[PDB]
Amino acid sequence: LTNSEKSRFFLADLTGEVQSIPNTYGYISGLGLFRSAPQTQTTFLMDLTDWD
Amino acid sequence: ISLLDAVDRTSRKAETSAPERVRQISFPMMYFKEVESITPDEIQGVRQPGTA
Repeated sequence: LTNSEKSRFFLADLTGEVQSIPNTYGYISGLGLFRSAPQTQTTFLMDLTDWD
Repeated sequence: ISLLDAVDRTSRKAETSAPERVRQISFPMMYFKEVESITPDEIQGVRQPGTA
């Protein structure tokens, strides 16, 4: 199947491949808590009001 | 109401009951008043919070 470890005139089969994908976490972006508010300017203001 | 007291038969004595008691009362009640005014100087030039 494939050329041998230390000679080009001998064969040795390649039996597949193994991969190691890193660990990615979620469960915070999974919950629909943060609603997206797209805007146009580089900064935004907000008004605070209250009474008693 | 009260309990009867035993009396002898030959001496034909008895008991009596007190009459009713009726009275009268009256009630005064509280009065609440609240006043608010709208003046154009609180509307002219002022900006609605939350609006640009």
